[PDB]
Order: sequence, then structure tokens, then C-alpha cells
Amino acid sequence: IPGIRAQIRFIQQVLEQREREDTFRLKRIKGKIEARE
Amino acid sequence: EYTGITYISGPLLFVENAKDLAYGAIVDIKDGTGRVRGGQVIEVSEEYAVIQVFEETTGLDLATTSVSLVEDVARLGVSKEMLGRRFNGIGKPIDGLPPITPEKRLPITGLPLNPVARRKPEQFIQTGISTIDVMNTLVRGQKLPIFSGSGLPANEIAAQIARQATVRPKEEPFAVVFAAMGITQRELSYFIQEFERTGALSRSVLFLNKADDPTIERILTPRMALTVAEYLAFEHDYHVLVILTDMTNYCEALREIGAAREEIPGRRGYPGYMYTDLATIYERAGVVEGKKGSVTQIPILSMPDDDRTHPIPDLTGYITEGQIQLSRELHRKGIYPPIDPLPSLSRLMNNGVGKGKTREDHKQVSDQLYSAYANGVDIRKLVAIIGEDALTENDRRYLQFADAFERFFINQGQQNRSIEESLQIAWALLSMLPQGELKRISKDHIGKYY
Amino acid sequence: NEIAAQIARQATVRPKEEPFAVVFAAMGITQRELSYFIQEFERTGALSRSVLFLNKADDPTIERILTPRMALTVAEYLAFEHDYHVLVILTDMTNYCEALREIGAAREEIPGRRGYPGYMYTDLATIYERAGVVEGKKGSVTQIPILSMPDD
Amino acid sequence: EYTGITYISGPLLFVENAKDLAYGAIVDIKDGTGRVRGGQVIEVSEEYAVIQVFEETTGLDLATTSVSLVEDVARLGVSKEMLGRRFNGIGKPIDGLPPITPEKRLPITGLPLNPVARRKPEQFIQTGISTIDVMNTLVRGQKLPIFSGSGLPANEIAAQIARQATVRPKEEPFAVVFAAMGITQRELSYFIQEFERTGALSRSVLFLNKADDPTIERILTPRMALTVAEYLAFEHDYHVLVILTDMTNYCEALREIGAAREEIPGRRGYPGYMYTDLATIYERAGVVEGKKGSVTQIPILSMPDDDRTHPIPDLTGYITEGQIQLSRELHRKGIYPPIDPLPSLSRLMNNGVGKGKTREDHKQVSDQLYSAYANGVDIRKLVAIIGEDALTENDRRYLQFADAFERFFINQGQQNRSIEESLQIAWALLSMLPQGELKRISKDHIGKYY
Amino acid sequence: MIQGVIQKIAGPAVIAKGMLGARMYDICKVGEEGLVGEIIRLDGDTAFVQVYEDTSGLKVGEPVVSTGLPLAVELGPGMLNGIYDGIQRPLVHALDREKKWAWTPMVKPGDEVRGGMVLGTVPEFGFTHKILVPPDVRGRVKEVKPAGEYTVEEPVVVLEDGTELKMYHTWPVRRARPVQRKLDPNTPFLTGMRILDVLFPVAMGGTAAIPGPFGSGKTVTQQSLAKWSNADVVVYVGCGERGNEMTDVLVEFPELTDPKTGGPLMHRTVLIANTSNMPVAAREASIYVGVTIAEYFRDQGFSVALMADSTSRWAEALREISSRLEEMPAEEGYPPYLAARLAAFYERAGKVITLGGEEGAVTIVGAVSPPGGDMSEPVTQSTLRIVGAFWRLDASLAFRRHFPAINWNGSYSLFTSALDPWYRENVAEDYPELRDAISELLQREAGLQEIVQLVGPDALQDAERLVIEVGRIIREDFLQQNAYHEVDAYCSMKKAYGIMKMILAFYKEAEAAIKRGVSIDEILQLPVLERIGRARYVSEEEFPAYFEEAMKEIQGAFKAL
Amino acid sequence: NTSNMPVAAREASIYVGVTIAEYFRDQGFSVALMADSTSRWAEALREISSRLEEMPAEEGYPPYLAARLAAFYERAGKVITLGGEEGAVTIVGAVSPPGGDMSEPVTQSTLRIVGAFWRLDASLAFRRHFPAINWNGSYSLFTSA
Amino acid sequence: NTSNMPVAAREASIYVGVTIAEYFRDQGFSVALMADSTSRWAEALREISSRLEEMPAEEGYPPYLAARLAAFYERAGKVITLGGEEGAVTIVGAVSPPGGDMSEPVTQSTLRIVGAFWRLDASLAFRRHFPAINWNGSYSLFTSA
Repeated sequence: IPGIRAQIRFIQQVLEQREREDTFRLKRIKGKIEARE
Repeated sequence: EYTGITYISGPLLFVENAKDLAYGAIVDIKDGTGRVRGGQVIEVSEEYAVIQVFEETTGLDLATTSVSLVEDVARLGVSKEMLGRRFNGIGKPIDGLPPITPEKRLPITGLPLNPVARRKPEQFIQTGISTIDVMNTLVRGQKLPIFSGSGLPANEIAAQIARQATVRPKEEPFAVVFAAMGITQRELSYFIQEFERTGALSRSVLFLNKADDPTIERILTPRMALTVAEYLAFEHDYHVLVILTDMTNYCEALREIGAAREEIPGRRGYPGYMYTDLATIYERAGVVEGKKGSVTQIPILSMPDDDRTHPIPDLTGYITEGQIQLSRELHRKGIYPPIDPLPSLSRLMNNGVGKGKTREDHKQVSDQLYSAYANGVDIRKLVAIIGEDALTENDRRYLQFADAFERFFINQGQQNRSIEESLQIAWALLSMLPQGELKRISKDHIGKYY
Repeated sequence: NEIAAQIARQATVRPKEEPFAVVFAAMGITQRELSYFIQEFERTGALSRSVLFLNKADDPTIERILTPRMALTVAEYLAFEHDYHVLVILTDMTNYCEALREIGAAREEIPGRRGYPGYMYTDLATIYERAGVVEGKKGSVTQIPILSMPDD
Repeated sequence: EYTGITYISGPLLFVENAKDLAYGAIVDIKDGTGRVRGGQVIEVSEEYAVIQVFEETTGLDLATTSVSLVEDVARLGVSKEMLGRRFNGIGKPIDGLPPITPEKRLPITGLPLNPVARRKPEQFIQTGISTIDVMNTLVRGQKLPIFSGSGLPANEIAAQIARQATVRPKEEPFAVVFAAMGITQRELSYFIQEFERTGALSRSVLFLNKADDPTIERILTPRMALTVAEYLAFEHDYHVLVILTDMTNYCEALREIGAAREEIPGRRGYPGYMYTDLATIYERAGVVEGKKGSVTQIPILSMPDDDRTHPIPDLTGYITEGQIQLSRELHRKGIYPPIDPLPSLSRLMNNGVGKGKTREDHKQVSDQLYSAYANGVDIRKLVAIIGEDALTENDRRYLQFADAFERFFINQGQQNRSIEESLQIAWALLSMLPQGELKRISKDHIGKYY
Repeated sequence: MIQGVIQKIAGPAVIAKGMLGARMYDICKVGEEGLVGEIIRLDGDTAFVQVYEDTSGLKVGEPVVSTGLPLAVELGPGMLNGIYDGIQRPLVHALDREKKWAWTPMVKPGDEVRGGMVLGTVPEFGFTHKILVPPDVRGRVKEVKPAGEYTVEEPVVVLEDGTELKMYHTWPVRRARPVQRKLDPNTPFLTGMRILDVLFPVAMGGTAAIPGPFGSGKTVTQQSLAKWSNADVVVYVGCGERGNEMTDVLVEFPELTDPKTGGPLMHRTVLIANTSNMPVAAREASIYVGVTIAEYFRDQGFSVALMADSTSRWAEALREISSRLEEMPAEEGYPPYLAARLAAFYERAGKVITLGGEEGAVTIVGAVSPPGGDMSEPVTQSTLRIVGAFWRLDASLAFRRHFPAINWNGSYSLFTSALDPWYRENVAEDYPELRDAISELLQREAGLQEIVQLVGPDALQDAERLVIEVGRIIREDFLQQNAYHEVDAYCSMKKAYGIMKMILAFYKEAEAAIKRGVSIDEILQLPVLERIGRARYVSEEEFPAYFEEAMKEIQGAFKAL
Repeated sequence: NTSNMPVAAREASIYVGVTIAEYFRDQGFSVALMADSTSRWAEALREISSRLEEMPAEEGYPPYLAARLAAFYERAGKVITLGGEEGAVTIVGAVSPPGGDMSEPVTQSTLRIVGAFWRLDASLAFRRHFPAINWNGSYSLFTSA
Repeated sequence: NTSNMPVAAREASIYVGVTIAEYFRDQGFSVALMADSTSRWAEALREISSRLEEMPAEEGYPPYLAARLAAFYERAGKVITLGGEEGAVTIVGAVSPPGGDMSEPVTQSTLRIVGAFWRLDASLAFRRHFPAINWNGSYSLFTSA
């Protein structure tokens, strides 16, 4: 059961990894289009 | 009147006219080309110059090259004889037959005819698919999208509806308009063969736009299709069903030119005008004046990257009366058709069901199946959390009901289920649940139908 | 806002040789909220030891930006020139930020994260820097800013 | 010929010439500076103006400041006497010795010599490290990256290979080119001392670029190193091993200027050109014409933020013949070298193993160890799930094999293992497994070698 | 100034050119220095040119000349064993002008011909080259060479009393070669790899995407296919090369052998390199040059495989050209135009009825390399939407030493029904039922492993342990294939079904034994199992004998009870 | 507010409605103003602004997209009309984010003004729980009032 | 480095300090440079960069920061001063992530440069174990040196 929270925890952080950082290469690209224009 | 190219950047060409400027939307013809090259006016830049979008490649154009104004937009050669023919996105023959002999020549933007009445969609369209007819009934005048993703058989469903759809005893004749956008040569050959072999072609007009056809021709495809539908419905009094696959591919082309047009991009790189261009297509549906005919749409919306929140599929939802959403996860479990029973809705469903339409218990059965399937799906999560053996007896029944719903109700061995057949399967699976747990079926229906 | 109003009514500096005052500033509030705050200060007699600045939602955005600066200047004056312990209550800093953010676009700046002004932290610093003991050590400026979580 | 600055923005300086424009890549010299300030021409803007990139800070520049064109780029003072010397990223002495006396002066971009043959990498390079030589053999002409992360001893491995590498009985002489990029003063002093004390310096050319050296000098460092390697290999017929640490640091500098150059950024803020600049470095390896010499690369790729999917390390994988991937998790378990045995591969491994190269059983042993170690690592997960005592007898053997592989095969007490020594350890640990469980070793090898 | 022009300005990678009044949009232009460029922007007072190489070799005032072509390729004897680049030229001419080829007349004077008709044969390289009337040429053969030896430039025939025909012909790589019809997917492209041929079939003239992160084995699938697939000719566009992937193929492939004949694989291959020092223009055109050459060979009646290393790098080269032309950036800064173009490429794939009857085909296998695991744009996203097949190399499957490392849960192919009848009629009546049954096995295993990940494996019934046992045998004995083994490097159709029936027969017997209370532990150590495990290494039907060996062995387990 | 109508008209539609609404409350009537929706009104306004070349911000919306929207909702309220008597305009505005993102325009700026939010929940709907209002995510500041 | 001070001054503060530090080591003194902290210096720099419209990256920080921060720490070291004699500048920099995240700016880039890290552990502190330095998470690359 603390197996659940365990490896499955790795789960939430590759998940979370994936995008507050991915979602950001992006708010900033679009800036970048007419941010650059 | 003639003009001269002053600038060329990919699909966008600027053209200067010394006399008479062509109005926005006019089709211009480039002189000196082996194959016809159309330029559609998009803007008046000032200084007698217009900005245009090419319908085919611009390689080989030179500054100073001559251009003539045709005096009109691109147009539809309208006639009842459109039925039985296969055409390109621009309405040119693809079936080795002669060009259409027009009864009228109609503009294609939606301005012609002013066909729509200010009346609500109503009455049945029998698709011949149980998961539509029984649970999410398509109604005459409605816009009911198929919501899917890459790899899923959305086009098989679209083709099957095209073959099977009818308007059961209607005094009005029925027709199909099938438009495909950005499809492969293999897919085009398949669609053609299917219409010809089945004899579905006799009551259909088919427009096929290939992936390598000009991007502008793809943009015009849905407009040719909707104009033909409105003509048949309004001038011939027909109930017309329009099937448009894939709206996402239409959007990829429109998006492709927005950059060449000088616009600042919006979210996800899309055109800032995404919703007001898309509105020009979803606005074109409903009962027509006279109430003898109607235009119904079944647009296919594939999720790019399977993301139903992408601006394209997300803005399409408002244009529909029924939505059928397909899911890759469900398809991977071997459940076909891969319809998400908790994300498919009938906005206008209540207008096509009940006594004198389907059957009096239809709403109650639909409500109970939806509720039980949603609970059953959540319990699949709970099983994963606690284990199968720790689930209560009552929850186990709902868990099992979800499998029964998928195995027996969703799955059809290709097969034309009447609404009576579909309600019968629904009641049969409902028996798996405790009668005391049928919260959404009044006792009157349980006694009469259980 | 109920907590902010309650502190405004109740706050004191228990045996201090210095007089005590409250500066209460509200930003982008409704007419109903403005009428409520007024009535509360007047009825309780909290108004006797307070300066109150009220900025409405429909007041100019620039007036909202100036509101916390009017409030902090009054506090610094009372604390430094009159030797008072002054408590400044600013609600809501998030609403102040929505107005400052609203103009950053009209000013020609490239936006920063979440659409905010790139200068978010160095404008906000001009407000949080203004607090502490004043010269002479008879008075002081204390701040209780309200920060509502947008979208929690 | 002389020009005048017309614009300055950080590292980018525009310069107008009234007579003779300097061609792209020419080095220009800014007049009126205390220390030499080079501007490298990047573009011709039109109107007799060029756009340039500074090799040092631009603080203190004024519009109108004078600039001269040197008439050439930057270059390598090529000579066999490069061996035994320590130089900067630009090839200037760091060892208090005189500047190189060139036999030839070579351009450094890769255009000079056209040295490579259209032949496959082959034959052994003895690194002296068992986890490379035995299981992931380095071959002459190959690009075999060290894949690591911050905090891990990747530079210790790189330095050890530099000290130990040889080409066992080859008729050709052997040389090392060691290039370090963006290193601290402490690290530079350490590398110098190591080469000098061991006598490794006698057969090596060393290029050291410091963190505070100009960013442009860092960009040029790997190009100076590869040009020296190609010269020694092609004109002197040598087997040359090039060690480049750290490619990620090279990338941080190239990325740093992409912004100043006016490009729209790509994913993760990187330059849009990441893969076609990086290709200019990984393309430079292989057998040279004549087949007497060769250029081999061992690039170090540290994971930024330990993310092997970051565009830099991810694009580097294709440039390699052998990859050694280091893992922080493994290092934290005290397993050194901290090589991930299920993520280290030999792309060209099959070309450097077997009878007449290593030994006939090498592929079978490598396959069996890899399979058993991967199973053993998964079983560490299963132990955590079920408990040690619930594991089967067979699984317990595989669990134990993973520890044996790590303790005895991966771990070396610094020590130059011959391939025979490495295969012997491999067979010794394999004995822990049931003979009936050696699915990947043909019976012929079991009888002969077990 | 119609055919030539002069550089106005250069820097920032775009050359602005005065003149070139007759140049076409997207035509290759030539600078005096010898560099090539592509006409990107046609303006009223200049042409903007993308330079396919270093722009410092270009100066203001330099002469520029038209080539008249978007691009072209030479198509005749001398293609085999040849190594070219992005625009066909020895790794400069294309086809040897000195080499003599034995031409054999296959038409007499007076015959009426049409584009695609075979007039002669040349044993240039066994392969037998088929000389065809260029597309768009018909009439009557008024003159034809006798059986002799001639160089490429020589005229072997005249049609309609004067069009002159040679042994070679030119064709715009950008324009897909004509054909009568693109037959529906019907015939499988026999790979020899069990997982592919069984679960994710590729049809001859099908487009099947190869996608996954860097170092997952994408190129290797392609190379094994070429060494063993049932295509006569291979067109390898070894793009995204770097560090030394160029020299890695330069002197290496010239030694790789044709498993089918024992001759160099290059003897039936055409290489199209795309290195980093090459202009974005050339790499962009490389897939079009290759596809045109591919369409050319299928016109002869050959089944050719087009392997595209990769389109991710082609879209990056195109984005560089577009941004330099100032076209509006979209998602990941890619131009809007890419999706329609990429689709147009894959549309040129297919098995056709060539001009003058006969059937040929071009099967495309494209590599997918996302910026890094993101698997979005460019490459993957747009590609996986076109292609009908996707073989997902899985790094976790690779680390686990499961080869081929193709994920049987994430991979897909549709052509399954399209090719099933070919297998049923020519190989085995139960091909489709067998692969459906194996896939259901693998599907069930996937579900079981997910649950076991939660509640552990201790509660597993014997029935579920048996399914994992057989599921594992499918993965190890079937899905996994050894590209390095002299035998298992290629698995003939006949061998694929026979191995399938040994596995499926072991399954039925396994489930049947369990149902009769036979301990699974007894079945797991059944002697035949080790033989089933080495079956992929047997080159003789001794494999179907394992079925009877399996049945009797289970009987010996029905005996002991 | 149809799609064939200029961005201008749809932009002015809430102001024409609110004025008519204020007109009826002046009589001493309690009127309800239902705004389908402001997401589409902000898209029509962004089209007009971009055509006027005003500087785009977050999601390319003009900077004057918060003060205006607030000014609209401020015209809501129960008043003592000219010449005594009481009337009121209650506003119910629809929120349609670009797609579940529930950020800008619509939602974000609106949920900051409005005092009440009734969150229809698609999961509550699929479960056949009507009205499909999420009793955990919805809020009103009028409970005590 | 107070909050009322421009981002510019706080940005330059580490450079002014290091120069003064290098000045004293030139005399033949061993000086310690203690930097409260670089997280706030990178926030002041991000403010200046965003105002200059430089392209934001991860957490909206400019691309230029990693090379700069490294260049700072590179000026640390024990040297043989001009005219012989030995002196040194030892740097101890404080790390303050936005909040426990311990990513960017501060921590991430810093822990990659520095050779030593003394991890104060709030759990070690609550347990009254002083100094609250985690002997399991701290490291020094100078042990052998």
C-alpha cells in the first residue's frame, strides 16, 4: 500500500515533469511569434 | 480587367490593377500558365493593389505576370444532375464524365439563396447505426459531429452513414453530400469504388479533395458541398445529409495560409480568425424555408494529438446537435464503435424521442444506461485501487454492467438495429442491475418494460 | 475582507506613548462593497482614527494604481511627522495587479509568464519596500496586504 | 580595408565598409581597444553593411568606431609537433612554450583535407576499462558518447581513457586529442597536471577552454580539436582518439548566441539549428583515405537536469557507434562506474567482435549478461512489490545476478582488463544462473567456455 | 537577365538577386562559385534565393544562372551499386558516359509504343535493367538499335519519326512519376520479421511510419528490411547524418551483402545522403529525388522500398528556409505549409499498374525523430496521421533485451485485411486467425501485467500464469528476431506461419492441460519449450515437427497426470 | 450575435442589452440579463483590436480587455430609480474558454468580477446528476445577504 | 541589496564584492565572500531582461544566466598574486528556490558550479540537531584535494 504512493509517486512527478516545464517552452513560443514580428 | 503581379510569397500573391479593382472573394486567373491557376482576392491593400491567395502552386510566377479578374468568386454549377457524380473540391469531374450542366450558377460562400427558416430541427434521420439512432438520435437540420482521433475508423462510420441514411415515413426525397478533404490517392480510390459498387452514388454528390490538391481548393471544398446541399434542400425540397471529413484537415490548410497572410498567430499557432471562419460552415444547417427540406451536417473532428481541447475540435462543439466522441483507449480495448458513452451528447435529442417518435421509455432507459455506465467506468478505477475482491456486491454489479454495455450495446456485428432493437438490448443489460438501483426509471416504465 | 475590516476596527498598540492610526485602502471594489465599508467605519466609530481610500471597479485603472501610493504616503506622514504607529490595510493586491497588468499591454511591453507585466516584481517592490520603523523611533508603518490567489 | 561600426546590440555588431566588403567568416579587428577584439562576419545586410558576432565583450564600443578586415577567418597551425602541447580553445599556448610552428595552416570548419573514406569503422581500441573493452567495444572510426549527468565522474573516465588508450598489435602510431570546454581554472590546472605527470602528454594534443573565455572561442574549440585529429590521421597516418567534454557546455554557448543572432527559438529555448550545427561535429569521424589512419570520437553528453530527452543529448545519440550512459541513481547506490547496463549500446559493436577480433563467444556472452542484468533489475522492483521471500528460486538467482554484475563486472578497482579478462568475469558471474536458463548462448559455447 | 542574374546582397543566408526574369518559383539556380540555391521569393525587383551551402562563397555582383529544373535525376543503366547524395551525383555526373552496356532490342520497327513501354533490356547489374519509352511519348518506332554495346548518350531508338530515345531519361524529383492506377493494398511486403509480418503488416506500396526517440533502432529496422525484404530495389535516403554517420555509410555499405544473392546490397540500392553541411534546400528535395527514382524503378515492374532517414530533419531544413524567407511561424515555429506537403509525399507511395500494363510499387518506410521524446511536431505528429503502419521501437523493450524492440501494444497496421487473402491463398489458410489469436494473447498479457503491477503476482490463478507463460514465448520466440544471425536475419513467409502454429498449438495444449489439473510448473519445464525457443534459428521445417513433438510430450504429461 | 455579423455589432450587443435592461428596471421591474456569451464578445473585440494594430498581449488579447468587462458588470444592481421606486438588473453571463483551459479571455477576467458562479460539470452530467452543478466548485458571496 | 534598489544595482553587487574580494587577496589575504543571495540576484536580472524584451525561457528566465553565474564563481580561487605571495577568495553563496521546488533559478545552476553544498535540513532543525546540516545530502569535491 505505501508501494501505491511509492513507485506510483514516481508516477505523478514524470507526469508533472512533462508539462509546468513543457507548458512553459510554449507561453513563451507564441510570445516569441509577435513577440519577434 | 487585367492586373500584374507585384509580389509573390508562397501562396500569397499581390496584384495591382490600373482600372477596376476586383472585390474581395473574386476569382482571378493567372495568364501564361500550363494549368489553370486561380488567385482568390483576400484584401485591398491600398494603391490599387489587392492581396490574394493562390489555389495552386506559385512556382514559375514572375513579377509583372498578367492576371485577369473573372468577375465572380469560384462558383457551383447547380443542378439536380449533381446527384450521381464524383467531383473535385472545386466541382470538376473526377469520374471521367462531362462537366455539370448548370441550371443555376451559385456563389458558394453562403450568401446565395438565403435558404434557412427560423424553425428548430425536428424529425428522424435513420443512419442505420444503433448507437446513433437509439441513444443519440440525429434530427433533420441538426449538426452532429463525429468526435475521433488518428487511427480510429471515423471514415468507415462516415461512409456507412452515407450508404445507409434515409428519412423514414417523409414526403420529401433524400440526398447525401459527401465531402472529403486532404485525403490520399488510395483513400480517394476507395471512396469512389464504395459509392459506385453499393449504388449509394445514385442519391449522392461527392466532392473529393486530395492532400496534394491546392490548399485553396481544400478551403473551397466544404463551401461547394454546403451550397449543393442548400440548393437541393431549398430549390428541390430535399432532406439533405452533408458529411464532411475531416474538419481538422480543413483547419490545417486554413492555418497554413494565415501565416502567409501576415496575421499575428493565436494559441497553438492557429489563425486568430479560427472561430469566425469555422462559424461560416457550422451556421449553414437547419430547416429551409417552406419546411419541405433541410440541411443536416455530420462533420468529422479528429482530435490533433488526441487533444479534444485543441482549439479546432473545441470550437466545433457549439455547431452541433449531436456529438459522437471516439476514444483511442476504448478502441484499444477492442470496443468498436469506439464511442465514449460519457462524452457523446444529443443537444437536440429530446426533440426526436418519446411516444409517437421512438418509444415512451426511451429517455428513462438512455438516462439509466448513461448513469450506470459512468458509475461502472469509475469502479474500474476503484478495482485498481482496492482490488476486485474488496469491491461491494452492489459495486460489482455496476462494474459488470460497464462490460455488458461495451460488449452488447456499444459493439455491433454490423447490423442495422431499429430503435426497438436498441431499447430491447438496453433493457436486457439493465436486468444485471438491482431493480432497487434504477433511480432514473420511473416505476411505470419498470412494470411495463422491465 | 471581513478579517481586514475587523482588524481595522480593533487594532491598537497596548501600553505605547505614541498615538495609533489606521489607513484602509480598497481597490477595484463594487458600489455595494464601498457602501458597506463606509457604513462600517461610520457606525463603529473606527473612522475617528482612520483615513479611508476607496477605489471602485469602474474608477479609472490609473486611479487604482495610485490608491496604494496615496495610502502609504498618508501612513508615512502620520508616522514620521506626527510620530504615530500606523497600520495600513490594502485589499486586494491581486486586483491592483490586474489593473497594472491591464496597461502593460497598452504600453508596448513583451509579456512575461501568465500574461503579466515583465516589471511585476520591481513595481510591487515599490509598495512592499514602504514599511518599518521611522526615524526617531516614535512611529512606524505596518502593512497588512491582502493577496487573493487568482484561481486559488 | 577599414569600416565603421553603425550598430551594437550585445554580441552583435553591424559594420559598414566604403570599399571592399569582408566576406562571411572573415575576422575583423576593432581599433582603439586595450585588448584584441575580434568581430566575425556573419552576414551581408546590403548597403555595404555586414552583420558580425564579437569574440569578446562589446562594452565601450561607440558608433563610428573603426574596424579593419584581417583578410581571413581564424585557423590551425598544423604540425606533428602539436603533440606534447597544451593550448587554448583557439590553439594558443597555455604551457608557457612558444607558439606552434606550422607545417600547414588549415581551415577548421571541416572543409580542409576531405580526409574520410567511404569505409566502415573496424578494429580494436583498448581503452583499458573493462566495461568498454569487453561489453561495449570501441572501434577505430566510431563515435561512442559517454552519457552522464551533473555530479557524476564522467571527466575522470574521459581522463583515464586519455591516459590508457592504445591500438594493440597496429602498424600505425596512436595519438589523443583532448578538448575541454567551459571548465573552471581548478579543472584546467588539474587536467594539465594529469597530462604532464603521467607522460600521457607525449602522445596528446590538449585544448582547454575556460568558462570565462569568450563564447566564440568555446565554439571553435571542438573544430580546432577535430582538425588536428584529421591532420594527424590523414597526413601522418595515425589512429587518433578525440575526447570532447562536455558537448552540453558547447551547446550552452552556441545557444547563448542564437538569441543575439535574431533567430526564433526552438524547443526548450534552443537554437533552431541545433541539429545541423551538431551534425558538423559528429559527421567528422571514421576511417581516413588510405586506411592507415582514423578519427574516433568519445564525446561527453551530460543530461542537463539529468534529462536524457533534452534536445542536446537526444540529438547526439545518432552520431555514435558506442554509448556509455551514466546514471545518478546508480551512482547513489555506490555502483561505479555508474553505467546503466540497459541503456548503454554498441551501434557498430558487431563490426569489432568475434573470432580474429576478440573471441567467438563474445556476442553470446554480451547478449546473455545484458538479458540477465535487465531481468535482475526488474526483479528488484518485484522484490519491493511482493517481498524477498515470495520470489521464486529462479527469480532469486536473477536478482542475485544483477548484484554480481554490478559488484564484479561493472566495478573495477582501476585496472586495465583485457577482453579475455572481461569475458572470464562474465562467464564466472553467469555460473550463478541455471545452465538451463542460458537462452542466448548456443550449446557449442557453453560446452567450450562455461 | 532572363536566364541569368547578379547578386544584389548576401548575409543572413538569403541571397537577393537582380534579374532571373524567367526563373520559376522553387527552381535550382547556380552561383559562379559552384554552389546551388533555390528560388524562394519572386518579387517585382528581385529573386530571394536560399543557399545550399556556405554563403561566404557568395559576393555582391556574382553571376547567377537558371538551371530550368525544380530538380532532375538521370534514370538508366549505371544506377545500381552507385552512391549519390541529395541531388544525385557520385559521393559531377550521375551515369557513367564511358561505361558500355549490352542493349537487347525488345521491339521491332513499326511497333506502336506509349510511355512506359519496354523497348530493350540491359544486364547492367543482375538485376536486368528495363529500357522504357519516357512518360508522355508515344507513336511508331521508326528506328531501333540492334543487340550490341553502347554508352548512355547514344540513341537506341526513334519514335514518331523523331523523338530520339536513349537508355536513360530525366525526371523532376519533385513530380511523382505517372502511372495508370494505384491498386488497393492487397499484397504484403514480406519482411521476414515475425512481429511485423504477423501483427503490423506493411502492404507493397504502403506507407508505414517508423517512429520513436533517438537510439531506439529506427534505422536498423530499415537496414534489415533492405538486406531481406521482398523488394528488388531499395532507395535509401540516409538523411539526418552527423558526427560521422556519413563516413559510417560511405565505406561501410559498399561491403554490406545481399542475403538473397551474396552480392553487395549497393548493387540494388541508391543512396541519397543528407549531411549537415548541405543546404536545407538539398535535404528538402532529397525525398522528392528519391521518390521519383523509386517511381522510376516500379515503372519497370519492380517492387522498390523507399527508406527515409529522416523527415524530422527534412522539416527542420524546411523551417530554416521558410524562416529565412520570412514566412509566418506557427507551432514550434514551423511554417503552415508543411502538413499538405508531407502528405503529398506519402501519397506518391503505392502499387500501380504501370504505363503499358505490368505491376510495380513503391513502399515507404519513414523514420520519426521528435525533438526529444515529446513526439509532437514536426515529424511524428503529421506523419502518424498519414502513414498506415507504425512500428514503435520501445527503449524499455530494448533495455529489457527484447528484440526486435517493437511494442506490440503501441504499434498498428491497417493493411491486415488487405493482405490476408494473399497469405491465405499462397502461404496458409489460417494466417489471419493465427495473428488475431496471438495479438489477443499479447493484449491479455498487457492487461495482466498492469494488474500484477498493483496486487503482485502471488494471487495469480494457474490459468493466468499459463497465459503469461505462452505470452512470454510469443515475445521471445516470435516477436524477437536476431538481425545478426545468418538464419534469423530473414524469416520466409513459410517459416513465419509454421513457427506461429507451433506457438499457438503449444497454447491450446497448455490451456487444455491446465483444464485437466496439470501443474503449470510441469508445462513450464516441458522439454519441447527449449526447442521452440531456438526454432527461429532452424532453417529447415524440422520446426513443424515440433507440433507432434509438443502433442506427445503433453501426453507424457497426461500419463503422469 | 451570429458569425456573419461584424465584430463591432457583437461587441456593442451587451451594451445595447444592458441599456434596455436598465430601462425596464427604471420602470420598477426586476429584469434578468442573460449573456450567451462574453467569450465570443472578447474574440470579436480582439479581431477589431488586431485590425487596428493595437499591441497584442496574453493570447493576443488587447490590454483593454479587463477594465471594459468590469465596467459592464458594474452596471448590474438593484437601484432606487429616478423618482423613487425600486428596480434591478441581474446579470447571468456564459463562460466559454477556448477549450477546458478556462483561462483567457472569458472565464479568468469574469470569475474575478462576478459574485456568483454555477459550475456545470460534464462529469456530473455524464453521471446523470441534474442540475449538473458542482456543489464543491461553485460559489456565491450572498449566502449571508 | 534592499527591495527599493533597482534590479541593476543588486545584479552588480556580486561583481563589486568579488572585485573588492580579489583586491584583498592580492595583498596576500585569505578573504571569504558570502553572497546572501543569488536567487534574488537572478530575479533582479530577470526583471531587467524582461523589461528589455529578451526572450523568456524556463520560469521566464533569460537564456544568458547560466554562463554569467558560472563566470562569477570562476573568479573564486587561491592564487599566486602579482609579485608572488599567495591570497584567495572563498565563496559561500546562499540558495533560495521560489519555494522548496529547488529548481530554477538559484539552486539548479549553482549546485552545478559549486564544489561544496551544505544542506540545512528543516527536519534536522525541528529535531534540534545542530548544525542542521544533512550528512546524507551534503557533499564536498575537495575531500581528496
